[PDB]
Parts: sequence; C-alpha cells; structure tokens
Amino acid sequence: EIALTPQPAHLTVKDGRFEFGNQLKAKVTPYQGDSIRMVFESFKKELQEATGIKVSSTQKEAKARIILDLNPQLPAEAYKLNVSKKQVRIEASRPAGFYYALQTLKQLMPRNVMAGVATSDHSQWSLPSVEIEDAPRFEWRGFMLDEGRHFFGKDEIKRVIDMMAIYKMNRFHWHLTEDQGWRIEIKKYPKLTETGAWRNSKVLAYGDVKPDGERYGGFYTQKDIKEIVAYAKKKFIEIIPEIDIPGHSQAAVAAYPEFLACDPRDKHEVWLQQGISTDVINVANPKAMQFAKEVIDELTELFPFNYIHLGGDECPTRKWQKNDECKKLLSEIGSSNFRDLQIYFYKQLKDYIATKPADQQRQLIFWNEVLHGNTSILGNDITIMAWIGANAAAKQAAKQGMNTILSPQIPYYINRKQSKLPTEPMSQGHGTETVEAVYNYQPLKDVDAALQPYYKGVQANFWTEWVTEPSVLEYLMLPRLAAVAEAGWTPQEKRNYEDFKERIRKDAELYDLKGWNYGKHIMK
Ligand SMILES: [Cl-]
Ligand SMILES: [Cl-]
Repeated sequence: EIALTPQPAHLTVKDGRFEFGNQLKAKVTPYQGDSIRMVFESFKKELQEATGIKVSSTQKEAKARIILDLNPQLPAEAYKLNVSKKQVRIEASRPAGFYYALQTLKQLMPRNVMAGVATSDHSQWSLPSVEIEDAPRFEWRGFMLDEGRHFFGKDEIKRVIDMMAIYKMNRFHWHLTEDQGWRIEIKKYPKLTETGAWRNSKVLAYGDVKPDGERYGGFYTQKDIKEIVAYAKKKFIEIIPEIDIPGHSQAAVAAYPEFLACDPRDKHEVWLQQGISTDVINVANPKAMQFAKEVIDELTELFPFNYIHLGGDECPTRKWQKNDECKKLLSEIGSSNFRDLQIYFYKQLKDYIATKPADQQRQLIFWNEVLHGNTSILGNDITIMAWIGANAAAKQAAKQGMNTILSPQIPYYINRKQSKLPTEPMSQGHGTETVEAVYNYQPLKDVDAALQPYYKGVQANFWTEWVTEPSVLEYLMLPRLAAVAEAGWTPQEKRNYEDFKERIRKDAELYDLKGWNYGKHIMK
C-alpha cells in the first residue's frame, strides 16, 4: 500500500520490487560542480541511519543499481523516478528536483525511513516498482510561524523545518517581531533583545485571562539565525524574515523609546496583552528611519533569500495624530490622511534598498490590507500576501501586476481550532478549520488564465497568541500542514480529500517515531 504525500502528478505501479542489499553502487551526475553528488551524500547518510544500507560509487551504467541523470528539459523542481527490479533511475534538471525525487523514494519505503529512525531488529528493504513523473503546481509552498507572541527556539524550529521538508514545502516565513516580543539579535541595537525578548508573563492576556507573572522569553543570536538558514537550505527551504514596522512594534518601542516612541515621555513596556497596539513607531523621527535602514541591512547579511516582509498592517494612527513631527511630515507631503505616513515610510525604505548593490537588494512582501491605502508610490514590484478576503485581494494584486501568495485566514490559519470538541486546547476559532476544510480550499477557483501567472502559491500561517507549548504547536500544525503542502504541490486533477485522508493516516507512524504531536481526529 503505497502512500505518497504530496500525491505526485503521475504515478503508475509496475510489476515486482527493487531490493536493497547492505551495500550497492550508485552513479550520480556531476552537474554543477558535484552539487547533485552533495545532495546524494546527505541522502546516503539518512538512508544509512534508518536502514544500515551503505551506498558506494560507480561510473558504469551497467553496475549502477541507483542512477541520478541530468534531464535539462524538466522544470526546476520536477523529477522522474522509475523503479524496476534492476534499477532505480532518477532524472531532474536542478538540485531541488533531485532532492524531491529522493524524498519520494524515501516515502515509498516503510515510514521509519522518512522518520530517520532505525529498527532495533534486522530488517530487509525494498521499493515497489513504479513510474513517477512529478512537478509542483505552485513555486511557493509556505509555512509561517509567529515567534513574537511565543518563542519556541532553535530545536523546535528545526523540527518545524523537518515537518515542512517531508511534505516538500519550500518557504518558511519567520514572524520574528511583535508587540509582545522581539526575537532576533541586531548588533547595532542590542536592547531590542535585552529589553524586547523578555516580559513578565508567559500567557498573553485576553478577556478573563490575565498576565501570569512568569518572566518569559528568548531570542535568536545571529549565529543561531545563520545555523537555521543553513539547516533549512539543505532541505531546499528558503527563509523569509518578517520584521513588522511601524505596526506590531511595541517591543521595539520599549527597547528604544527615546527615538522610536511617538510619546517618549510616557512609559513603554513589552505588551502582555493580545490584540492591536497603538504603540507604533514614530516614522517621522530621523533616528527611527536610521533604525529601520540598519535593521534591513542586518537582515540582508543573515537571510540570503530575495524577500523581506515588512508587515503593511493598518496600524492605529492615533499616536501619529498627536505627534508634532508626524503632523509636520504629513503637512509636508501635502496630505491630511495619516495612513499616508505609513506608505511614505515604506517608499523611503524601498528607495533605500534600490540604492544597494544588486545582490543586496530585496523584494518587499506586505499583507494585503496595505492596498486599502494610497499605494501607487510603491509601484508593482511588491508581493502581496493575501490573508483577508484572500481570493478578492489576490485578484486585485494580480490585476495591478503584483505577485501574490494565498494565505486565507479561513482555512489556512492553522493555529485555529481543528475540532469542535470541548477537550481541544485553547486557540482562535470555533472548530471549523478541520483537515477537510483546509484541504477543500481551491486556490485558483474562478481565477482567469491571464491572472494566474501572478499567483505564486499558498502558505499556512501559525499565530501563537494562545500557543505556549511545543506539544500544542505540533498538535495544531499536524496534519493540516500536509493538506496545505498537498494544495501547493499536487495538480488539481489529482487532489481528493478522501484519498488524502487514507494516505496521511500512514504518517501517524512517522509522527510517533519523530515524537511529534498531531491532531488525532482523522487518524486510526
Ligand atoms: Cl485545488
Ligand atoms: Cl484550484
């Protein structure tokens, strides 16, 4: 019983099986300075850890039990995988394609292989004969984690990356800064972490829930950030940092109130509540602009991927309205609409980025509500993450020639409850965002062919207002993460929730072996 998730574009089962011994020979293309050989070496280590099988090299076709060949006609993440009694044959055009072919290969084996866990007893190992041709539907297949509200740390984020890689996801969006915490070391502004990474409650207060008096927090050093980026790159996951400015910035304001606060004479502390804060950055202060530039500079050094997310939330303008510098700047830009200050701030930063050498330039991503503002000055070389009225907003973005990513609150905010049972952990929602609901979302329903090139893909987002424990994070992430991964990867014509349900059931064993929690509703 073969169970592949995401389901490949094309799968044909054939007669017989390929058997591994304790040792066998592989021939691997030397394409791009042995890059594919490096991918294969990582695979060899994983295989040996789980099965004891050792692979050696050959240059002879006739002696190669496994062969990785270059086929330049295939798309950048595409592959062919042909398993017969005599040979495993893989073709791809790019490293990621070889990597994905090998992920599929592992998935055809017992779940302990994908889990990277050995059996205690002697086992023998084989693959079903198959012909697979596969390629992702979308180039952006993403997961966002909020570590601003609750910090999980390096080991847990490595596990998150591990989960993503199993399901061939390729974009990790790291929501690192918030009203309630700042989680990334910035060398020029050390108080962002010293002040902003710690606060006097673990829980975030809302309604009947009050602050709990626990001194709580944490942050990533730059060394940690580089380590995680490198770890993710080995699994073909690129990382997008999100540093929210000037909204969702209360932690930064608490760190440097003397120039970031609109009201510096007032007390500023890290927020212990859930909600929307009015304590926004004073975008009219020249030192605040210097700060934003210096933060972007440091992000460029740490994150090699070509995008930065700056938020674009419709932050409260109340404090700007009461600030002499902000009132003066608004008058100077010839406006009476304070939202124009936020857009002006972004334009400044976009212009600054454009002054940098090409390799240091980054494209900006914003949440779709930014488009409610007067955004003409930003041009159309921005990317829109569509989360609220997502289908309508994505269409609007595409009509303006902006690339767009679909992350609808309903149903891709997978921190939301996944069941109506009274025993579920506390999180947002009422229990309607079941695995079925997540899977059934159709990203290109009713999207005109002309607009489709702008739709880069899909992303599940995980907000952590309520989620304080890794066990709960995992419980909510899985298995809905796989449903979104399948939406991202599998052609529409091969998608079917009932079929997915049967396949994803096979991964309970994987999750158990890895020690991951998961929702049990569709399992067993
Ligand atoms: Cl679909
Ligand atoms: Cl669709």
